[PDB]
Amino acid sequence: MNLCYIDGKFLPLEEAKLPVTDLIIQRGVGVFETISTHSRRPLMLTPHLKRLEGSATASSIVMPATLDEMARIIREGIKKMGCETMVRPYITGGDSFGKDHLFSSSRYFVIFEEIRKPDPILYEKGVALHPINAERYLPSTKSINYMLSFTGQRDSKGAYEILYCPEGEIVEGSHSTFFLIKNGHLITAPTSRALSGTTRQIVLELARRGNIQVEERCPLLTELPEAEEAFITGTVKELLPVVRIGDQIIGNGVPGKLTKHLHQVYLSSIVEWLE
Amino acid sequence: HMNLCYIDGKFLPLEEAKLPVTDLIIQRGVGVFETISTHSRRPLMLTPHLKRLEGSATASSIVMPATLDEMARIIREGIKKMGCETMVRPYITGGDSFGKDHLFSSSRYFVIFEEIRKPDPILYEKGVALHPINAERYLPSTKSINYMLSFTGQRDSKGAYEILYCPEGEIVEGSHSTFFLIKNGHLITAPTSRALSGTTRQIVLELARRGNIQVEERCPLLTELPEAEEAFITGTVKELLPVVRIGDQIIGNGVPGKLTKHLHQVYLSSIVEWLE
Ligand SMILES: Cc1ncc(COP(=O)(O)O)c(C/N=C(\CON)C(=O)O)c1O
Ligand SMILES: Cc1ncc(COP(=O)(O)O)c(C/N=C2\CONC2=O)c1O
Repeated sequence: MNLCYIDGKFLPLEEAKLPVTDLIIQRGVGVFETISTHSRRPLMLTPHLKRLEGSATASSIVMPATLDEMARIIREGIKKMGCETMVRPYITGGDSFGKDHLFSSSRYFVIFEEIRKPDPILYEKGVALHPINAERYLPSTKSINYMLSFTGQRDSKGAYEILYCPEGEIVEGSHSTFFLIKNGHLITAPTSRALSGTTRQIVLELARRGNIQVEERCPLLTELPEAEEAFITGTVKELLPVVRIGDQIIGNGVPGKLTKHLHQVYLSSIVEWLE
Repeated sequence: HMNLCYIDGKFLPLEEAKLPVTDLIIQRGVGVFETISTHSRRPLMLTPHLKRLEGSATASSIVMPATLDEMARIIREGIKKMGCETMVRPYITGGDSFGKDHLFSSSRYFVIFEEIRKPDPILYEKGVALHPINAERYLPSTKSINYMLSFTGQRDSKGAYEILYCPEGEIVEGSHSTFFLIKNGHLITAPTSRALSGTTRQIVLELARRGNIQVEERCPLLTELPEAEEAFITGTVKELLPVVRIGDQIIGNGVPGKLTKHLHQVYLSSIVEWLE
């Protein structure tokens, strides 16, 4: 059964509640991370928790607990779940922004859910993305503000996910890092424009090991017709092939050989980063 | 009076009201709201505010969890319970799931009632400074709960009262306000293609029409600010607040101007026509 750690107790997820005074509710002041398990071990736990601290600090939120304590809560909740888990620690703004311009009464909670991997068919067929002329502001901060990721699916024609394409420059997915494959090179946006993905970080290491050239630049919507493949990355989704962006088919519209090869190396290699 | 929250059919002490962490308002920032203020304990622009709330929900693919008539009912009852000048914020949440039909169909709602906090009289006397940034609100006619930039951005805002969205040097609006420039005795303000359709903004344009004051609905430019005479920002609670500095640029003589003070007096003399 799904759990939420809040106020020192693991609760059934559906019972845990947050006071409406909290500025996460009133004004969207919050940061979080998504951490997944393989063989019940958290992947990239320390990178995730360092990114959580980075997000909080960037947002003038004083940490309401140490990373060691969050690591403690996360391992214990995984053990309590007894299954592969997706774990989201949340840090809230809390009730006030002080005269010192800090949130010094932050609340925290951690959600534990049984992991929901995309359907095997999606890895076989690949997915479609809906491009929109928008961008994440302060992109290295993972805030709770995902509202664009949903509201944009009104005219998204059943797309799996939105793709942020400000001024025709591809930056990242609403929930993912985006990679294009052109003449057997990886192209992906620099961390000035996109979240510093944990999955993104592993894929660049796998590219270094495999002698695959990476260009850290925004791929362009106008380069898509010359691309062979595309995929998106995230801790739960792993590497998910992209076969269509808007009305533009990628390559011959099925997952490509380099995507499938990187996904196999990913699954073989990730033991190195289990904690 | 003590502050209240209407949630799950009951008026509660504000400090006791709690929302389930399953709600995507918490998890994913999926929410919309309005701020409604009172003058003489009557709500100002209640119907426009509630129509804008519904507009925000619908634009965000959120199915309204109550009728506007029901929300109006809850708001009037809470104001009566408060007995004092009140700021009222009805919130519509995404609720627990985004369905396969791409709608939030289990929305929650709640309404916060607080004693009004007007900006300090000194601010109206001296005016305030704004911090310009090269950013924009997306889907600008939707009033979401996402004001996180408005806070986090005050690390680099040098004590500015409020951030000013100035994408590519075009002034659109404040993080919490409509922005007005005054040049040659007429008003300049960004069109509602770019800025929230402010209720205060709407009253000020009607006051301008009544007074024969020209309004240009275009984005004022950072580069025009040296030639400007005055500037002010508008909002439900702040009314008209003079702006004497944007970034390092002084506006006019650096004190509140004659036309700003005139519109504020006509605003307060006229306000009763839009009470409900
Ligand atoms: C805006 C954004 N860009 C990239 C990633 C990928 O970062 P990574 O997970 O560190 O590789 C995510 C999270 N992906 C998620 C979680 O979404 N909150 C996934 O679980 O697939 C994201 O929200
Ligand atoms: C982004 C933004 N634009 C414009 C406005 C003004 O809209 P109005 O209040 O005229 O409908 C506000 C709210 N500003 C507020 C909230 O209520 N009191 C204020 O000063 C706002 O947050």
